[PDB]
Amino acid sequence: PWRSPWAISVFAFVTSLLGIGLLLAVIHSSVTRQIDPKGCRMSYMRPSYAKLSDFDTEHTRLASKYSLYLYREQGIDHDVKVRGVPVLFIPGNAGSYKQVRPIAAEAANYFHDVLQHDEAALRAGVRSLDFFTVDFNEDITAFHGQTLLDQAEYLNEAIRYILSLYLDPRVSERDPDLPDPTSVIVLGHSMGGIVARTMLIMPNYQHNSINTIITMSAPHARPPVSFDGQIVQTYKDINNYWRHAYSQKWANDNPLWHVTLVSIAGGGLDTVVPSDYASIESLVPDTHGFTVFTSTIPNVWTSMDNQAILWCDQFRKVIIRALFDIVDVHRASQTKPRAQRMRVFKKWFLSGMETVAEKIAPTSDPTTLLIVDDKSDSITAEGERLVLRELGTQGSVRAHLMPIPPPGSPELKRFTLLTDTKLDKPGENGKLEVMFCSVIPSQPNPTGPAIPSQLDLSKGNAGTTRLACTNVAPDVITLPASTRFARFPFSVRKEAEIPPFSYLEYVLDDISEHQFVAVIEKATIPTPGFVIAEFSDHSNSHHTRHIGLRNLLTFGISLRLPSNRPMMSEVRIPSVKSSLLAYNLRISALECSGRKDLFAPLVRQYLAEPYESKYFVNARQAAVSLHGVAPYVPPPMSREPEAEGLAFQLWTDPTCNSSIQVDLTVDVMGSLGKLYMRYRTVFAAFPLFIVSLVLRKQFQVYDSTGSFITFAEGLDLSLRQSIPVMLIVLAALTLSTNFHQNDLLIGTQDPFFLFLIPLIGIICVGVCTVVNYIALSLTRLISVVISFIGFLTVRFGTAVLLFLVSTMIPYQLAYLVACLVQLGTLVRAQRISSELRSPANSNFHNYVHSIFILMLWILPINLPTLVVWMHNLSVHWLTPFTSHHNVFSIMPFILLVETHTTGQMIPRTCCVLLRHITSILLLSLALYAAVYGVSYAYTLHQFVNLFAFWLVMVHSTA
Amino acid sequence: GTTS
Ligand SMILES: *NCCOP(=O)(O)OC[C@H]1O[C@H](O[C@@H]2[C@@H](OC[C@H]3O[C@H](O[C@H]4[C@H](O)[C@@H](N)[C@@H](O[C@@H]5[C@@H](O)[C@H](O)[C@@H](O)[C@@H](O)[C@H]5OP(=O)(O)OC[C@@H](COCCCCCCCCCCCCCCCCCC)OC(=O)CCCCCCCCCCCCCCCCC)O[C@@H]4CO)[C@@H](OP(=O)(O)OCCN)[C@@H](O)[C@@H]3O)O[C@H](CO)[C@@H](O)[C@@H]2O)[C@@H](O[C@H]2O[C@H](CO)[C@@H](O)[C@H](O)[C@@H]2O)[C@@H](O)[C@@H]1O
Ligand SMILES: CC(C)CCC[C@@H](C)[C@H]1CC[C@H]2[C@@H]3CC=C4C[C@@H](O)CC[C@]4(C)[C@H]3CC[C@]12C
Ligand SMILES: CCCCCCCCCCCCCCCC(=O)O
Repeated sequence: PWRSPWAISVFAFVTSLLGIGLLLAVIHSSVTRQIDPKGCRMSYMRPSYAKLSDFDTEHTRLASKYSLYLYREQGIDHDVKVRGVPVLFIPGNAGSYKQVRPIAAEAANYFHDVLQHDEAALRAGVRSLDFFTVDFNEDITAFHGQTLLDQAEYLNEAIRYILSLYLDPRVSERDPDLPDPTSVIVLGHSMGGIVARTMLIMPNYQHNSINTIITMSAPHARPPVSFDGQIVQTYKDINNYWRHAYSQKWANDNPLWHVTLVSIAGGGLDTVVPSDYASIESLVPDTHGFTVFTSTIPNVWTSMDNQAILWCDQFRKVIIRALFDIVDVHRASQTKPRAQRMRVFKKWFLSGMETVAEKIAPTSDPTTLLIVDDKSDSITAEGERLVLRELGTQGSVRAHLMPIPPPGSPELKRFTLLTDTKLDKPGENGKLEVMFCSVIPSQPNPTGPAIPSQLDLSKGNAGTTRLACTNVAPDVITLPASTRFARFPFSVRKEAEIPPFSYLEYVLDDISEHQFVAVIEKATIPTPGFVIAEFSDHSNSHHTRHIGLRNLLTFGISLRLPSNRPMMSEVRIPSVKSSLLAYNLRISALECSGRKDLFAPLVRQYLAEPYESKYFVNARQAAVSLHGVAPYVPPPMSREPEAEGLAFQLWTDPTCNSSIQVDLTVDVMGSLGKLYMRYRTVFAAFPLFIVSLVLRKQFQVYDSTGSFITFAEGLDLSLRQSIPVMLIVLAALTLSTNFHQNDLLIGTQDPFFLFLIPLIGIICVGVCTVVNYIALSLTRLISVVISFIGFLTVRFGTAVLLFLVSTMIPYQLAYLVACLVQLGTLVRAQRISSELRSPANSNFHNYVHSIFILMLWILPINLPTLVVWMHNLSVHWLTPFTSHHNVFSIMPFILLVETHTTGQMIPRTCCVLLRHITSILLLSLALYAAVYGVSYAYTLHQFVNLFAFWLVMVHSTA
Repeated sequence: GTTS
């Protein structure tokens, strides 16, 4: 019986309805659930660009296509001359050279306002930053690999030209005793950072010409999409280059020994590049770089888009300060040595509470000699926390000396100080100064003059105890201010910004060589401000909840930290590692009894790797979403069991004497929406798994009964046996020193995430049904247009295609034209089948429609190369094409489409061997699309080309 | 500024 192409089974319609339903739920809850606060302040400037037009085709062939600019900021740069450290900004996928605007303008203003007067800073080798930016014509870099290589080659030549600029007296005004620059600092955005890494492997790279790469939201670990084979190969090249170079034991054999790479990720608000791909932990050792999120950068504390990471005001200031702390024009490479650069980057980008954080004060030179009476009024008893409700009660400079406990106790102990008042730098009279004091011997022990050491007379008694004291300002941790009028760690309005808190955290072994911690209260009149300092035991402050993921997802975890709690408490859940699961954190009300608390509770949700910390000021209700173990990225490196999973750091007022409750439960819809960044690229490949299994069932029934069933009927027959079985095979495949372990299927071998295979399968069933109905609608619509033209008329009245591809037409244009000719054949087939309604006309229509669906699901992979080619034609760039690859990638489709235009139906199918070859080919295509589809989506075109050649063979046999 |  004639079965309509539009008819669908109830079983296949319900399954497709769930697939579309689960797609909407994932998409909807990825834009509404667990969304981070937006806290970027817009930045304004006066932009200007000087085109370096002497950098032309004599220097590089690509200079007819690309351009180089020097940023000049109005009010600062009054001429196009280079007077400082050269910095190169690389824009990303379809980015603009005019995106350096914010960061280049802040660098121009900061040197004008502050540094150019700081005479010590210039004497230390600090000059202005010359920001060069490159115009790539908004190239689609993430979708074409030859574009990436061209950009890297152009930029190596551009660095040669930039460094040549500093030799010309007519263009460079610099001190005559300075060395000539031999390096450029590279700041790359998105694909821009990837080009920077590629720049170091290209043949025309000049050695030692890049030593500092800072990338903003760059996918270092993995290509964003794998539609081009050259992108995948270049990622393999650069990732292998970093891994091999840093795996060398002798630094002379390490080409990247002097290179530091810092990767900054926008976070959860970045929906263009997954922040999971920014992790360089599998590429760069901690001595040479790190991955940091903008939510952990002090005085930024916000997540950002892919675009806002450049113009955000807070982050702009932070990055310019970090860049100005590394430059050194006294060295030919215009930066400090590698270790000093790493220390500065850690200071400016990291929270300071990491394990890699370095403490300066404990072993630093003493900066102040303090005189205190022997009456021990200042010296307090051990085990008492120092609480200063107000500053300046007495009206004179005071010293509070806290004795450091002896290290005899086996338990680990920490000294923690929290204040909302800015701590004085050495040699500065402010409101408050904290310093580590060591007792000076009564006997005149031989020592230096202590000329930097200043005096502070506070005794006025015979004792006059002498103390040599080191200011702890170098090691101050800046914490967002958690007052009870604060909602976010940031403030979009600069006027409403609360001055942040100051935090000190020391292990007792670090400061055991000292005798006291001196909190010098310099205020005289009573001024607002609190200081809490105490020593705490690791047992009392740190809690670990060893609860499995199943129990955590079922019941959640609840803690009741006690009232005796130290000011700072940590709660670690080692089983919270996945980036795909989102939680909800609740902190109980601090019932401060009889008094208001000194500050509101502050929570730091953080991960050991990558450096991804999030702050919740006035914490009561926090959305806990983390960037942990992501699906397709290389596996995390070995770590201590004390740094695994998720930890919460809690600061509360300890004087309230009220216990606090911490609850953590799972957010099901937020967890569901976490899947969109991670699995959006599955849908260029994995729906071919469903289509190939449907075409397998259509050909099976045809070869056995002679009837080519509709795509919907084939889908209904496949959902009963074939598709469920092959999803079980995918699950079994997942369960069965390599950095490409997580590149196939779901990318997660973890058996917990096996439900993702049925989830993706059902969503792709729904998507295939919808695309089928779209193709049917398009066929009917074109047929209606043709019939309408016919009625308007009535009432009112070859073998050359091979030559085209070999010369100038890329096979993607030919493929699009083949798809259009196939649509025309489909329209004729449908019209004929409606006119005649023969069983032979239904077979041809169904067969042509299925082949059209197969072609249409490969078209997405080929379209990105078409736009690149059209763009290059617009710019007048011509790219030669290898005739062997173009011809062999398009002839099977050309021949199939021609055969269909002749109207010939596929011959029905030693004969059983030809019958089984079609089944085997379609099964292999389904399995290959499922397994290698995400990472090698460019090979699907070739595989489907092979299947089309097989169909042409079967057509030829009869 | 003059531009954002
Ligand atoms: N003052 C200082 C500052 O400044 P400004 O900026 O002004 O300010 C700010 C702002 O902002 C905004 O606005 C903005 C502005 O602008 C201006 C600018 O402009 C430009 O620039 C630009 C450029 O041009 C562009 N291009 C962009 O770029 C970028 C770059 O930059 C980077 O780097 C990169 O990275 C990227 O990002 C880029 O972008 P794009 O390009 O767009 O990209 C993105 C995308 C891409 O891709 C797409 C596509 C892909 C794929 C596709 C392909 C293929 C496939 C398919 C095919 C087809 C098929 C069919 C057939 C077959 C059938 C079937 C079978 O990407 C994305 O999106 C990603 C994703 C995608 C999608 C996905 C899909 C998938 C699906 C699936 C799903 C499923 C799921 C599953 C699950 C489950 C599992 C289980 O951007 C930039 C910007 O910046 C320039 O200018 P010039 O030069 O002039 O240029 C011109 C031209 N246009 C510069 O200069 C400037 O600046 O404004 C405008 C207006 O006017 C606008 O538009 C913009 O936007 C606003 O605001 C905002 O902001 C921010 C954002 O932005 C935030 O934050 C805030 O809040 C707001 O909202 C305003 O207002 C402001 O003012
Ligand atoms: C994945 C799910 C949501 C499918 C959504 C696609 C839409 C366009 C589909 C779903 C069911 C379809 C209908 C099912 C069957 C018929 C009978 C046929 O004689 C005419 C078309 C008609 C009336 C279809 C029109 C298009 C339709 C409404
Ligand atoms: C058929 C399409 C579905 C599968 C592909 C999913 C597309 C995801 C988009 C990722 C590419 C984003 C382009 C910018 C990349 C960058 O700036 O680095």
